[PDB]
This record gives sequence, structure tokens and C-alpha cells, in this order.
Amino acid sequence: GGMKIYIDTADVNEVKTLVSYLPIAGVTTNPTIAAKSAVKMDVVLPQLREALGHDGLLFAQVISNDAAEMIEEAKRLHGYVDNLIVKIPVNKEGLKAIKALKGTNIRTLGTAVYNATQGLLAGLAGAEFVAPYVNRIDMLSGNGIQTVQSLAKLLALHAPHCKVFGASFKNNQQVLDCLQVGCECVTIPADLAFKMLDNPAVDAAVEQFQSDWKAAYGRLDI
Amino acid sequence: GGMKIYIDTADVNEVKTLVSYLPIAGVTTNPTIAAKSAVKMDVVLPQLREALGHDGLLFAQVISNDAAEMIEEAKRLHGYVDNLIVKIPVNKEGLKAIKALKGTNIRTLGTAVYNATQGLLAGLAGAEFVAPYVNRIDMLSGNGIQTVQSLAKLLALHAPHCKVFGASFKNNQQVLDCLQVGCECVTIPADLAFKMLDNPAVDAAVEQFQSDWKAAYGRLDI
Amino acid sequence: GGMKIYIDTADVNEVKTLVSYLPIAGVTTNPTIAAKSAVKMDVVLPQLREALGHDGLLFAQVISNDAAEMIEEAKRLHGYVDNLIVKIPVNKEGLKAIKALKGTNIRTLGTAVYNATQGLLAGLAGAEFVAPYVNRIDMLSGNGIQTVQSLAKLLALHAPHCKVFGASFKNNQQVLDCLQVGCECVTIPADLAFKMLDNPAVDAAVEQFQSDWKAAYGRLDI
Amino acid sequence: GGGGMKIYIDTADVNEVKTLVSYLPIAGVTTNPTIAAKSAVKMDVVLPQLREALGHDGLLFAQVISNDAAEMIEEAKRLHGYVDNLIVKIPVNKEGLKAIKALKGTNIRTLGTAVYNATQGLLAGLAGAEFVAPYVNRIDMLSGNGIQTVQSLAKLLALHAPHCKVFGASFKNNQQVLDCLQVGCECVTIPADLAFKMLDNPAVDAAVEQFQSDWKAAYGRLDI
Amino acid sequence: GMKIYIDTADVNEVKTLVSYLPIAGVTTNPTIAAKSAVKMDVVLPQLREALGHDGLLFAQVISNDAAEMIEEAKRLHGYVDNLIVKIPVNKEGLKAIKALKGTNIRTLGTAVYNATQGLLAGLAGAEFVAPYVNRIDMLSGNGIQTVQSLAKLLALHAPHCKVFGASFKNNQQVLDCLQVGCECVTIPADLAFKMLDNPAVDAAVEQFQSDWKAAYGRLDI
Amino acid sequence: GGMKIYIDTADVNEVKTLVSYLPIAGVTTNPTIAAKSAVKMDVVLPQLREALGHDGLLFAQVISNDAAEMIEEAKRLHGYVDNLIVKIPVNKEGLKAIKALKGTNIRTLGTAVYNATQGLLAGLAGAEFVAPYVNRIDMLSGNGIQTVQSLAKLLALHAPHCKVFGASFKNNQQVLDCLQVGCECVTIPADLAFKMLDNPAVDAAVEQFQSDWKAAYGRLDI
Amino acid sequence: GGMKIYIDTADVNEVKTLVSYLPIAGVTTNPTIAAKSAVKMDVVLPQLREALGHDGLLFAQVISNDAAEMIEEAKRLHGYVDNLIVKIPVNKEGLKAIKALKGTNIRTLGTAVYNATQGLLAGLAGAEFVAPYVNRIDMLSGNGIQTVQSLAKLLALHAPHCKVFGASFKNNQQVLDCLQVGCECVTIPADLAFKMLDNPAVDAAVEQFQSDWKAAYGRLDI
Amino acid sequence: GGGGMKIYIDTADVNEVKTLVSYLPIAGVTTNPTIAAKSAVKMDVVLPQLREALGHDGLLFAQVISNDAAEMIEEAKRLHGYVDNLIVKIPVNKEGLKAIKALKGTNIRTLGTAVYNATQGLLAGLAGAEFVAPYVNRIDMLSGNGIQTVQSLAKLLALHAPHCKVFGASFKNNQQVLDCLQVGCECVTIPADLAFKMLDNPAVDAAVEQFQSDWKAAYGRLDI
Amino acid sequence: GMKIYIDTADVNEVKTLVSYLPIAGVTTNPTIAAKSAVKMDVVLPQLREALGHDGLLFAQVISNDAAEMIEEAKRLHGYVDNLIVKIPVNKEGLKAIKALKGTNIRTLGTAVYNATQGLLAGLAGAEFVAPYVNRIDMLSGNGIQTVQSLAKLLALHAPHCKVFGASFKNNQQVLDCLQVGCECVTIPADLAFKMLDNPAVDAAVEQFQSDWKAAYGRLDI
Repeated sequence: GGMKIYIDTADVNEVKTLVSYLPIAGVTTNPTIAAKSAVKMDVVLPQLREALGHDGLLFAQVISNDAAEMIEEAKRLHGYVDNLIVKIPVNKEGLKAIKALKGTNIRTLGTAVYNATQGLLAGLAGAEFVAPYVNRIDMLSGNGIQTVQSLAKLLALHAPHCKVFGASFKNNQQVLDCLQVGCECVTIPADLAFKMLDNPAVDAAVEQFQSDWKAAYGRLDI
Repeated sequence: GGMKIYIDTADVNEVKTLVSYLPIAGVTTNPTIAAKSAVKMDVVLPQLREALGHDGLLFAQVISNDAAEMIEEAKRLHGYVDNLIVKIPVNKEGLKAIKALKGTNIRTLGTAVYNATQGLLAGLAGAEFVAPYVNRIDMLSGNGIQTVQSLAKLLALHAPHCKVFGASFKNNQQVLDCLQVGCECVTIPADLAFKMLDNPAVDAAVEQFQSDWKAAYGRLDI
Repeated sequence: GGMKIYIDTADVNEVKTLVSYLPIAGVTTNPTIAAKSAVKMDVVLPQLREALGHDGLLFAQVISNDAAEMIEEAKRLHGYVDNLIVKIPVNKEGLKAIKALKGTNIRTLGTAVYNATQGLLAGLAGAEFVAPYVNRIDMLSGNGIQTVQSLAKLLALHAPHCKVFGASFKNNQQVLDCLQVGCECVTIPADLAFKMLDNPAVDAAVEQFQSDWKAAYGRLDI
Repeated sequence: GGGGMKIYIDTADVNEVKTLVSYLPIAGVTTNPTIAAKSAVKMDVVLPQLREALGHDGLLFAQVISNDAAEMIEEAKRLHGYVDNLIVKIPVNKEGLKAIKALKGTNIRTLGTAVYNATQGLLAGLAGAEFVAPYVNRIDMLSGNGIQTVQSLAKLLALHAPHCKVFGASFKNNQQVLDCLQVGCECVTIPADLAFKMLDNPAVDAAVEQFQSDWKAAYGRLDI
Repeated sequence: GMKIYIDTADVNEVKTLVSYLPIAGVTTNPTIAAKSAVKMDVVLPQLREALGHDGLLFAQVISNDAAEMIEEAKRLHGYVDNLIVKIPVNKEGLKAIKALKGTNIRTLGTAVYNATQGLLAGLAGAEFVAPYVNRIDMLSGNGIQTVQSLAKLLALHAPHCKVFGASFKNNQQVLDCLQVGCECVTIPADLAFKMLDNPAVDAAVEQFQSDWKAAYGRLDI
Repeated sequence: GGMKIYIDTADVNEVKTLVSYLPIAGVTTNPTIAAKSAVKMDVVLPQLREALGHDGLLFAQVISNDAAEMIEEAKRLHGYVDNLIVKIPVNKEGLKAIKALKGTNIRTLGTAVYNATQGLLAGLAGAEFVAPYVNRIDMLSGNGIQTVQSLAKLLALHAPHCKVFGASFKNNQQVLDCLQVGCECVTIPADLAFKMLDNPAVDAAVEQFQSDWKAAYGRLDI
Repeated sequence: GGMKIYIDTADVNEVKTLVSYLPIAGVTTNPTIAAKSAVKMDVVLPQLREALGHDGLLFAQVISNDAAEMIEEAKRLHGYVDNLIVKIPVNKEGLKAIKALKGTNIRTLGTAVYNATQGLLAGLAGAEFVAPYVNRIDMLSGNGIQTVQSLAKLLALHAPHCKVFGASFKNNQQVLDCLQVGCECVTIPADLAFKMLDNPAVDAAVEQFQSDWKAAYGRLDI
Repeated sequence: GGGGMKIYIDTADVNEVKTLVSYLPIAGVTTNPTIAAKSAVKMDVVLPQLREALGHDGLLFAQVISNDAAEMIEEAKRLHGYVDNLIVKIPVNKEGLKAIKALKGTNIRTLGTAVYNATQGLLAGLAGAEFVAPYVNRIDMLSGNGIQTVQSLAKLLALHAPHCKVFGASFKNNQQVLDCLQVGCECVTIPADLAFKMLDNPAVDAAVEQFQSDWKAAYGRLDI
Repeated sequence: GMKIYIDTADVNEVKTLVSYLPIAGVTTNPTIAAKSAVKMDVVLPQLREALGHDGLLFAQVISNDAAEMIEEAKRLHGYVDNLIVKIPVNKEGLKAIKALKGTNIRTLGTAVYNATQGLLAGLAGAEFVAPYVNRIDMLSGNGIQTVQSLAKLLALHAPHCKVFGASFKNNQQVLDCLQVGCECVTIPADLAFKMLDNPAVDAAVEQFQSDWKAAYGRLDI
């Protein structure tokens, strides 16, 4: 349905700028990015929905290490804005929160995925999305794309209600590879989104098109 | 639907000659091609429709660098003839125009595509076609067919309303490879279309056929 | 339906012999083979129909070099027998005749195909079949099976109403490879058809069976 | 579903059929002139015995001997009348293809045997044969491409003669049998000596001994 | 969601693992049960209770003759509801699988070392077959290849039977089996306890809360 | 050493014509080929040596089925001309003759090879060459090139004194594939050798070259 | 030695311009390119030698259709400049001239190569190089790189004194693929040579470097 | 042998060079106009400082700025005289290829930088460059074939210009660096931020903690 | 013949394995040594004696700081002849490897989880690097691929360093490492005891002597 490219930021101005010319599907956040803006979640989240311009999905992450405390924070985040999915780190306490929140109206995402094992367990526990850190896996074991491919294949066979949500990217080739091996969508950092379209070949092709047009018509009109 | 082989020219005589013996689906133009004929678009587009002989799709490209001007030029091009698709370069300003023209009856094509990134973004923005420059990509990075194959798979998975439209060819095998890796249709320059069926082996086989027919019947009658 | 193995000949006696033990789908002809028999087409075609034993497809080829004359020859050939498909060489003039014969009751086959370019153009023009000369391609460029495989894919994707009709064979593996890579049917020369089942290992096994059966039961009875 | 008709036994020995069908999921019995001649019992007598030894109404397979097509047809009718659910095996040569052609549309289903290449199997399938049986191990002996021949033949039939399936034959080890069933064979027929050794795996016996050795050490006996 | 089974007789380990892992059921074998040395007719109701839901339970026969395997299968099946009896795939095991087919006692063919015994068990009526992946890797080095071939053979020729991966020593064997055609897997408890502890995840989580305290003050949200 | 392309004929005129423009390494014969010319071996072998123009290898084949007679026929064939290699069929009796002729100056070639088994046994028995019938193997089992590739690797590993000598060809690509998978040399029928360089594209390119040379210089002088 | 990139032209000014910044190994010519310049060979060849700047190899092609005349034209061409190799079309008459010119001081190149058969025959005949028309092969059969790869292997195995000289190119990837699959050297048209280094991404990176250096040091000095 | 000259650091910060070279096997320092402009220290001053911070006589890399070939040659001579063992980086364009041509045979070794395809790298190698540096991550950004470009370029140089080696540059993770070194790169240069995080592996810290936790439990302390 | 090493501190297990297996030497780590709880300066001479030849012995440091790693490396190296000191490849471990390079104390880089730390250790002067194959399979599932890449990287860029396979759970992991570029491997004792016991070999041997008794009478030859 076109909900494919998400932006990983907490700055409202960057969302309004990028959504004005890019098909942005929504905004994702994490405790580090939210801490950079130094703005409380119950205020910046309504500002990110307004900046987006459409009814796209928003993502916010819990911070507590206790499962019973993750569930409390998940309910508060779900009430801060509309169409919000709670991000839960896939660990022992994280799966408890994903398990308890299964069946309710609070959709969850299993984040901080570093291997296909934790991604599959989160999908079986009731998570709608799992988010592997592609570039961090490349740093630690050098098989980021292979992990995304294996995880997406495992979910399609054994837990089809859970899709892979690509995260942690440093270049366009990583983003496209994930979408090509089974990801349902991806989230990209702001600096990557601004550098996505600058292709010097396109600018050189347009300036040659306009140069030929002026030589044959004397103007830039059509 | 038999709408596969498009011709890339603004020369009316070349359109009439090729469509008489080839299954031509339509005509594509770019500012450089249109400037070669140097006849205004509001005049040459009705001539190309008449020369085509059927209601096949026609393709014209905007000239301006400003997004607001591209939208104005796209609406004027759409009114010059029927069944015309506006070609828009996939840059930052061009993606604004594709975003604004989505939903309208002004179907758009994302041209000047050099990588699968801009092609995917154009399809998600609302473009009906995306046109990678196969031979120009072979010049800059040497992965023209690979770019087409990746972009076609990405669209089939994440933006099925958009298709890949092969462009920029220098030999027959580039054309066949694009159609083999997932292209919906191709547009070829006129000089290439005149050399496609040129096969000396076929002429030798046809000559040998009728030569053996004379030796047995003394005539070319059947 | 079992219409897979066609025979390329004009000898009426050879058809009666081979159809006696082989599932022959029909008979194909060409000007060179028809010239060897030195028999007029209006006489040999009704003979081949009766020799075939069923209403299988027959194939006859035009001989003129101009489209307006290929059409006239195709109409007279279509009136000599029932269930006849006209073979037309895939060149500039041949594509004009296929274009004009499209929509009529006269079905056409594109012959003298040496590459996938002319095979695809003939299929898009309205030809029901296209016939690559496999062994002749192996002689000139050495990619006969690869050409058939590519052409079969291109038709399935872009012109599914046209099928590949394998022709020009010298051994059994060429025939079987064509049927395995997408050929709807094949035509083989009569010399190949008489040598298809020639397998000394089969005859040696049957002789061993009869030898053991005579050693036990003292007879060849059962 | 599947039907379960997958493993056939290639023998004419009644005692072996009874023993193997008692614990193995046997689908039927196949014979050939060499195998039937070893038992030295006439076909009108051994075929009813094999049907009784099989214990169910599985398919039986018997082969003609004559070289003449008209005599093959007469032998095929007599074999089809010796027992119920019998498929006649016919060698895939010129005269055998005549018999397969004449027997199509009748109530006598045929199998194309003595297949050494994919050309024989494809022609037999187009001629009207319900099954074709390549001799896998004999092909490996002559040209070393037994599995490749089976895979090509099964693919050619699936695309061009879907009413004909491949029937794997002539095997010497379990790997050949499993490869054929994996590359497109509908079913296989195995010799008796192979069927008796299919399950022989000393690793399984060692695991079973270890399981009960641990059970005796902890509970004192083998009670559960 | 019936994908991950636990291979143990430790009721306490089942209660701990089920509190945070999506456990489908519990499998046992003679060695695992004998280690705890708890009688089957008591531990099986305990496993059903500890599991928390009505998932499948698996218990294995021990005798060598088919007649006693049937007697043991009938007793095991009566100890708890929804129990599948594991039977080693040998000649006597194939007789017991055949005799039980058509009754309410479903069977699993265990101690599978090649695809031949797996296919014969499926054709004989077994609902599952369980190759010993790590033990095959020890003897012939083709554990995953055997599982892959067996899964495809069953899908083509015995679709009522499916492959049940067993005998694992690392997470990668488990994920390979689930990718090459396994319907489900059973993993030992020690492996299940080591599945989730990932040092990179812990470091990433602590870095998140460390940045949160520095920008706001504490773990408030 | 440039001894790669051999010709398979007993026709002296065909040897003279081909060697005048082709790098022919020698002449090979078999009982069927020699019977086509029907001139005795002790007479035709000196004629083929003269027609060849150089001291290239000649190949003659024994006729008898008895091993002792093959050895007598091999010694007589060796005395008819110089640089002659005796072709012996690789059967049970033929392997006796190869075993007995090992060590002598009567170099032997193992012919009538249909699988890598008999070829390997012939090389281990003392044969200098082994000749598989590529096109006949393609007829019987459809693995002609695979048989050649396996036999060449087996000899290079276990009997390096023996090489594979490609034979029985029906098109150019079979010849090139054999030389590409490890054949030392090939022998082709005369009809194929006359059709090798026959390429209509080359004639069209040469015609276009001199045609453009006339338009600029008015002559074909340089 | 650095003799890899040759230029296919007869324009003396273009050689002086391209050799000023490119490692040009030499200049190749053909009758069609030589006809465009309309300059006699005895004059342009000494001009191209001085324009090249070093004693690199020059290439000139014969024009006659008979071998006895190709030899005479090859001798006169060899006497116009130093270090010249004569290009000869690989046909029946061309192989006679290569055969006769073998052993002499006149080195030959086999041109107009459309398949590996004629490339191998020319190498075995005594040609130092063979030149496949890559782009023309891609037009007729679509296996230009595959043909070059096969020919390079066949020569390395069976005629190692002959190398493959890639010719007829339309983009950079065709050239690089040929050098990667076994081409000793390549020749490119002048239009391709002037467009080789055209990369807008390189120019955009150099402009960014100078922009940052002016922001820090206030100058472009260092 | 190997020589050990494999890992280069891409920075102009003297403090980072000292810190990283103290525990990492650093071969040298590479610079570019953007990196050098961040330090805002003139090249005749920072290059002697980087040589001192490196601690050994490793190779240093500095790049020209001018667009004119004759000015590039003058800038290359001044850079070569600022420190010892300095290789001049020159962009691979038309004017840069003129400078590489003129600088061959002299005592000034050159590197071909700003390489986005294999055509630039091959021409620079034939022109006389000792190294060529493709921007891996920038190629991935533009055409998504960074590693493929490096592998093709290294193969083309090994076959046609063996005096020129590939120098991997522009990296964002360890996987890109290792891929380049595995597909044919002679050496790589990495940013400072990447070099500081190369060894970060929480799995290693967990294994070390477990080793000493087992050691304390058995011996009482961490004595050995 | 210096290919198979045993990962144990059990002197008795070394004496048993060396009696029939071609053992090249003995490797230890803190966990394996602490289990037996025998002091290093005593067990290392015992391992040298039990080995029977002068093969390499391996012992690992335990401190966190490089300065104390050097002190522990000097003490370990003095406990027996031909001892290589294992050092974890982290920032402090790389300092100790660098400080020991050029001395008579050769080092091995252990606790290797990716090819990056393996290559840096080789460039820093380590004679061996030891990836944890089974532990990598647990965390990222690419243990053999990591060993293969690391072996090729060292052959190209640090040829003085070689890969030393460690952390195994079946024979197939061991053979895969030796095929993708490992110079040698170290295997736990339990794996070494289970390498040779093959039920098919025992059945084949007993069938040979059963046919021999039936034809002659007894095991006479």
C-alpha cells in the first residue's frame, strides 16, 4: 500500500522537509534518538504525526528492563498518539511483554534483533514486526543481509503474521538489499534520507537536456 | 496486450516507416530527441499520433527544474494529445511533481534513472513507469542489466502499480535482456530499430530456399 | 493433447511408415524439402493428410520476397488442405504479411528464426508459432539451445499467444533439450525419426529376456 | 493424501513377498522375464499366487516376450486376464511402440520398460503408456547418467505427456531409490535383496541399546 | 505457533521456559527421563500442568519386540491427553507403527539416521519422523542434507507425515532445519536457556537507557 | 604444435582442397569412411599422405574381431605409410590388442568409445588416444560433452600419456565444446569442414568494407 | 608493458588529443574508417605514427577478395610504416594469405571474427591476433562476451601464440568485460574514448573538495 | 611475510593517530581535502606532525586541489617535499590523468583517487599510478556495486597493469573492509570512528567475564 | 602430523587418547582448567609427560589489563617448554600481543568471534588465532564462513598467522574447518572419545570374523 520507507528521527523539522518530496510512510524513534532532541515523548509524538501529514505508523520504544514495567510503558505510549506501535527489545523480559500484549490492540515490534533466532521467537510470541540492526550485524559478524534473508524466510514459513522491519543502515545498497530479500519495509536515518537522491548523473543529464532544448527552440518553454 | 516495443524518436517519417512492418506500441521522446526535430511539442505530438496509426501511448518530458513549473508543463503536455504520459526526471524537485500529480489523470514516468534507489522512490511516489538508462548505466557503473533486474523485483514486491520501462540501448541483446529480467516494455532508438531484423544468415537461407525451388519447378510459383 | 512430435518431409511413403509406430502429430514442409520430392503442393498436401491418419496440423511455406505476394500464396496454401499453418520467413517483408494475416482465419508460423529478436517480433506481430533453426544456430554462433530458452521465456512473458516450434535437428539430445527449455513442439527430419529408437542396449536386453525364458519354459510362449 | 502406492518389490518369489509385505508398506509386485524364469512357474499360476501373497489389491506387473507387435498384443491380453489389476510391461522399441499404440483406449494399461534414455520414455508416454521404467543402475553402467535421465524424463512428461509417470527400476542401493523419488519418480520397484537390507543401520541399534541401558540403570528394569 | 518444543523431563525447567518462551510442548526420550528417574505416569501429568496449555507431549517406548511396544504405547497414551508415542524406526518399530495406524494412538518415528527409514515410517502411518541432526553430523556429516531430502520426499510421497527436528547443539542447526522443510523442532533445555542471552542486545539496551538518563534524569516515560 | 584439426575422409580431392586454406593436422579413416572410397588401404594411405602435404598423423582402423588378427592387421597398417596410428575398438578383444601393442612402436587409438569407462581402460592399457563418438553418444544417452569432459579429466589424473581425440560431429559448437573441455585434437567430417567458415555476416561485413572503399577512392586499390 | 588500450580511427588530430592524457597503445584502422578520412594509406600511416608519440603497433586492413592479392597488399602496407600488423578478414581466402604470410616478417591479425570457430582457425593458421566484433555479435546472436571468453580459452589451450583483440564496442562495460575474460588488448572508437572518463560523480566530488578547502584556508593553495 | 602494511587511518587529527597507533597495527595515514580542512592546519605543518604521531616511517597520503594538470604537478612536488615517504593523491579525470602521465618515472609516486568505476582505475594504472582508491561506500550509494567494482578492478590490474594495486577507501562497517581485502585489495584506509569501534564485540567481553568467574569460583582469586 | 589437539586439563584423558589417537598437543582455557582446579605450574608438566612427545601446549591468561597479561604470559611460558600463551583479542589483548611480539613467547589470539579481530591479531604478531566455531554458530550462525574468510584473509595479508579451529560439538564442524583453511584444530575430550566409535565399523568387523570362523574354525591366520 506504499508504506515502505520510514524515517528514523525525532526532529519535527526534518520530517516536514523530507515528507515534502519523499514518499515517507511514517516515523520511528528509539531512546537514543529521542534523547538527542531532549523532548518528552507525550509532546514530540503528536508533533511527529502532524509533521508527517498523513495517518502513517509511528514507532516508540520502551526503556525499562522489567516486563511488568514494559507493559505499563507500552500502554502509556499507545495513548500518547494514534497509530503507534510499541518497540520492545527482544530479550528475556522483552518476550514476556510481547507475550502478554499479544491479542490486545497494542501492536508490538521486536527491536534490537541481531540474529534470526531472536527474530523468530519474537514473531512466535506475537510481535507484528521484528527489526534487525543490519549495519550493526555487519560490524559484529558481517552477515547483515544474510540474517535478514534467513529471518524473513523463517517467518513466512512458521509465523507469517510477523514481518521483518529493516533498520540500521549506512548506504542505499543495504536498504535495497533488505527490501529485495524479504523485508516488508525499512527505516532509514535522516542523514541517509537527505543523501538518497543526490545523483550527479541526473543533474548532468538535465543540464544537457535543457542545453539542447534552448539550441533548437531558443527558450525553455513547452 | 502486445504493447511492448516502443520507438524513441520525434521523426514522423521514421514512425511511419517502422510501424508499417514492425509491431510498434508507441512513441517516446526526450528533450534531446525532440530538439533534433526542433518542431514544437503541441504540433509534433498530434503528428506522431497520426503517424503511429493507433491509439498507442505517447511520452513527452518536462524541461523546467522547478517542481511547480514541471506540474504546469505536465498539464500542458497532457492536453496536446490523448494517451500521453509525462516523463519526469527522478530528482528532488521531480519527486515533488510526481507526488503532486499522483491521483490525477496525468500518468507520469520516472526518467533519468541511474540506480534502483531513485526508481523505487519514483514508483512509491505515484509514477506509473520508471525508465533506467541501461547503456548510460553500463558507462558509469557497468551494471545496467543488474540495475534493471533489481528494480523490477523491488517494484513487483513493494510498488506493483509501477513497472520498469527499458530505455537507452545500443544493441539487440541489451533489449532482450531487459525484457527477460522483468521489464514491462522497451523503447529503442530509430537507428537500432532499422538494424534489428538485419540478419545476413536469414537472407542466405531465404535465397537458398527459392533457389532450390527454381531448380525443381523452373519458377517461383506455388 | 499429444501433438508434440512433427516430421519434416514431403515423402508420402515415409509418413505412412513412421506414423505406423510413432505418435506423429503432423507433417511440416519447406521449399527445399518440397523441391526434392518435385511434387506440386496442391497434390502432396492432400496426400500427406491421408498419410497422417488424423487431422493433425500441416505446415507449408511461402516463396515470394514481397508481402503482397506472400499473402496471396498464404491464401492458396490455406485452401489446399484443412488444418494448415502457413510458414513465413521472419524478415521485413515477412512481418508485413504476418501483420496483415493477423485476425484472419489463416494461422501463420515464423520460420528462419536465428535469434530471439526476430522470434519475439514475429510473435508480437501475430504469428502463432516461431521456428528457430537450432542446428544452424549452433553452426553460426553455437547457442541454439540458449536462443530457444531465451525466446521461450520472452514469449511466455510478453507474447503468450505465440509458442516456440523447434526445428533443424541432428541428434536426439538437441530435440529433448528444446522440449525441456520451453518448446511447445518440435519437428525432426525423417532420417532422425528412423534413427530415434535405435538403441543396441534395448535389443540386447530383449534378447537376454528371451534367452532366459527359453531356458526355463523351453519356449517363447506365455 | 499420497495414496501410499510408492514402494514395489521386483520378484517372482511368493515367500519373499509374504515376508516383506508383513512389515514393509509394499504397494505391489513387478516381474520381468528373467525374474519370472528363475521361479520356473508359469505366469498363469504365479500371478494369482503373488496377488494372494501381496495381501491387498495392489498393482501387479508382467512383461511380454515376443518381438512381433501383433504377438505382443495377444500376450498382453492373456496376461491381463490372469489376475486383476495387472499392468502389462512392453519394451520401448519400434514393435513395442506399435503395441502401446494399439493398446491405448482399451482396458489394458501398459508400462514402457527397458528404457535407457529419455527419448524412449517420451515417445512411449505420447504413444499411450501410463508408466515408463528407466533402468537406473543399467544406465549408470552404460552412460553414467541414470539419475539425470530420470530427472529429464520426468520433466519432459510433466510438460508434454502428463498422463504418463516415471517408474524407477533397477536399483543397487538406497541412495539411487531416494534420488529417483526426489527428481520426479511417481514410484519405484526394488529387488528383494535390497528391500531386506533397507532398514539395516547399526547406528540405530546402538542408540536403542543406549536408551535401554540408561533405563535399566535408573529404574532397575525395562518397565514403563 | 506450534513450532518450538523442549526436550526435557525437568518440570521446573518447563515452568521457567514457558514463562517467557512460546513453548509448543514437551518431548522426552528414555535417556532424558531416566536422568530425572521420575516415573512416566507421574511426570507426564506434571508436564501437562507445567506447560500451561494443551500442547502435544511425546514419550518413547523401550522394548525391542513390536508386541511389547504396542503394550507400552497403550500405557503411555493413557497417562495424559494429547500424547504421541515415539517409536524407533527399525523392523520391529515399523510393525508397531503399522499396528497403531488407524487407532487414536498417533506415532512419531524416532532414531532416524537416514531418509530411507524416515520415508518408510511415513508410508507406514507415522505422523512425524525425527532425525537426529547432530548425531547424523557425527556419523556421516550430512544432518541438514538428510533433513532437507526427507522433508521433500514426504511432501511428494507421504504428505500426512512431517519432519520433526531433534538432536541439536547450536541455534544454527535449529534454524537450518526450520528452513529446509521441518514442521517443528525440539531443543534441549540447555540450548533453550542459551537461545536468548545475546551480549550485543544487552549492551544495546544499556546504551539506550544510559542515553535516556543523561537527557532526562531517570527511566521515566 | 598446431596439430589440432584433423579431417575424417578417404577422399583425396577433399584432402587437397581443404588443406590449401585450412590448418589441417592430418587425416582419419574408419571402415565405413574407407569403404565409401573403396580403394585399398595399402594404396590410399600413401595417396592421403601426399595429398596432406606434410608429415601429419594418419589413422587407420582394424577390421577383425579376433585379438590376434587385430595385431596382425595393426602391424600391416603401420607398414603402409609413416606416422600412422592404428585405431582399435575398445572392446574385450580390442583391449587385448591394445595390451599386446603397448611398448611397440605401433601407437594405438581407442575408438568406438561410448562412455568414460572404456576410454579410461583403453588409456591404462597403453593407448595413445581415445576417440569418443560425441554425436552418437548424444543420440544414445544425450551426454556427449559430459562424457568427453569426464574422460579428459580422468586421463589427466590417472593416465596422462593418453589424450581424448574428439570424433563424430554434426555442428561447429560440438567441436568447440570438445576442445574446450579437454580434448587434445578433433577430427571432423569433410562436409562439416566445408561449412565451417561459411558465415553470411562475414561476407556482408567484407562487402560493406570494400563498398565504402569504392565510394571514397573510386577503386579497390591500396 | 602497458599496451592495452588502442584507438580505432584515422583522424590524426583525434590521436594527438587522446594520447595527450590517455595511455594509448596504438592506432587501428579499417577500410570504412579509412574511407571517412579520405586519405591515402601511405600518407596517413606515417602521420598516425608521429601523432602516437611512440613506436606502438599500427593496424591496417587489406581490401581485395583473393589471397594472392591480399598478400601483395599486405606487403605494401607493411612497407608504409614500422611496427604495422596487417588485418585480414577470416574467410576462405583470408586463411590462405595468413597461411602464406606465416613465417615471414609480416605479422597478421584476423579480423571480422563473428564466432570462435573462425577465431581458432585463424590462430592455428599463423595469425598473431584475432579480432571479434563484440557489439556486432551482440546484435546478431547476443553472445559477444561469451564468444570472446570461449575464443580466449581455445587459443590459450590450443594456439597460445595467438591472442584475442577485442573490437567493436559501444560502452565501457563491454570493453572491461573483454579484458576480464581473456582479451590481450582492446581497440575502441574515438567517440567512446572521449566519453570514457565522463563521470559527473567525479566532478561533483572534486568540486566538494575545493569547496571545503576554500572554507578553511580561504584559497585553493597548498 | 606480508610486510604488515595493511590498515591505514583516514584522518588529519594528530591526537587520534597517536591513540590508535598505540594499540592497533596501523600502517600509515591518508588525507583528503575535506579531512584536512576540518583540522584547519596547513599541509606543510600537519604532515610532519602526522609522521611523528605515526611513530614509524609509514606511508603518508596527501591530495592536490587544483583542476589544471600543470598546477597539479606543481602541487604534487610541494607535497612530496613536506615529509618523507609521501604518496600524492590525484583525482582520476582527464586533467588528473595528465599529471599521472607526467609524474611517471619520477621519484613522486601517485595514487588515483575519486575512483567510482573500474574504467577510471584501469586507465590510472596504465598511466603510471602505483595505487587506485575506489570509494566503496560512495559507489554503494550511487550504483550499489562497490565490492563488485573493487573485485573487477583488482582482477583487471592483476592481468593488465600489475604495477598498480587497489587501495580500498570510504568504509562504514567492518564487513566492507574485510570484503575488499578478500576480493583483491592490497590495503585499506578506514575512518577514525570506524577504527575506534573495530574491536567492539560484547560477546568477547561476556566470554572473558565467564572465564574469570569460573577461575574465581575454583581458585578463590585471579592468580595463575 | 600436528593437526589434532585435545582441549582438556585431564591428564588421564590425555594418556588414554594418546595411546591410540595421533594427538599433536593439549590446549587449555580458564574454564577447563578451573573445572579440574589443578594449579597450572603443576598440571602443565603433567600434560607434557602424558603427551609423550614435545608437542605444543597452550595456556590462557586471565587478567583484564595488558600489563598483568604480560606478567601472566611470562609465568605460563616458564612452567613448561614449548608453551604458547592464549590471549583474548580485545584492545588490551592486542597490546599484550604487540608487547610479546619479537620475544621467545609466542601467542595465540583466542575468543575470536569475527574475522576482524582475527586479522588484527595476526597483524599484531599472533602466531595463531582461534575462532569459537560453535559459539559463533550460536550468536550469528556463520561459524564456518567466518573461519573460511579469516583463513583466506591471513593467507593474503598476514601469512605468519594461521587459523586454529576451536569450540566444536560434532565431527562435521571439525572437518569443515580443516577443509576451509584451518592449519589445525583443538577438540574437547568428550568429542575425541566419540570420534572413532562407529557402529557400522563394529558390525562390519564382526561380520568379517563371523564369516572367517564359519569357513576355517577360529580367528587363525
